[PDB]
Amino acid sequence: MSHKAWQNAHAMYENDACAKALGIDIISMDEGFAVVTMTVTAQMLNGHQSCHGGQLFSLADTAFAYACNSQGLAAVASACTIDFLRPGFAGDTLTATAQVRHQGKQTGVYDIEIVNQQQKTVALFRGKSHR
Amino acid sequence: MSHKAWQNAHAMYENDACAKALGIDIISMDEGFAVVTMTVTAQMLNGHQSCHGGQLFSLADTAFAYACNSQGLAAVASACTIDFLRPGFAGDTLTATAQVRHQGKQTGVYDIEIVNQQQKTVALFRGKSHRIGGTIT
Repeated sequence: MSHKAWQNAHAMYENDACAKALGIDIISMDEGFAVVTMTVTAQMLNGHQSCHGGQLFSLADTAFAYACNSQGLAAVASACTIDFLRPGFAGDTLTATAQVRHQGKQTGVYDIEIVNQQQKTVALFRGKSHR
Repeated sequence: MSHKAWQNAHAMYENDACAKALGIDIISMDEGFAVVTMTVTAQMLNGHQSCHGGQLFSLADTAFAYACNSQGLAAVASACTIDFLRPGFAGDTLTATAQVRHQGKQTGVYDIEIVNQQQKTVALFRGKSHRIGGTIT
């Protein structure tokens, strides 16, 4: 009980640390879902002056971790599929919404959508979770 | 075609801040083929002394970028799937190999596999590329 509670607190802590390092802020969060935001900076732009896939993945991963933690269900991604629809340019404010779609005994499935300030879809993620 | 692939790779590496920042090195190039290497550092570990997904994704995406641009035609990722198989511990040396599976005039499919120093598969990646305008930057 207190051990489980301690583990949830620890999971939250590590998640907040990654968010801070990435400049991510929680906008909304409840049971099974989290909405976080991040502003693309010149530092995270690739050769094409757009946010590199690695940053986008990190943003999505952070929103997924928050969605797991909202219910004390710490998990790691075992697989993930990503569709890039529009580039994330410098200055853009990206909002990532993660939502649980299925929660089994040991695994689960989470959906994550990233949109820009114009409310247009930047990328769609669907990941399988472990534990 | 290997020499052309290398020329393009050298041109892209010169302006690849993300790759250098991550300590990614290019060790092999050919038409639709790239091998990249990176050492897992403590600066990229999670709460389990294991490498972060974002860093592994970046390594696979780097091999993918170089392989799908080795032909001299600027291309970008429109989609991709990743499977994490084993953790990446500090000090581990990760090698990412990208092979072309298909390459049309516009679209392409490349398979990437990340292996550690013990020859164990860490992750499997598959991405679809889309060419843009002209020559690489």
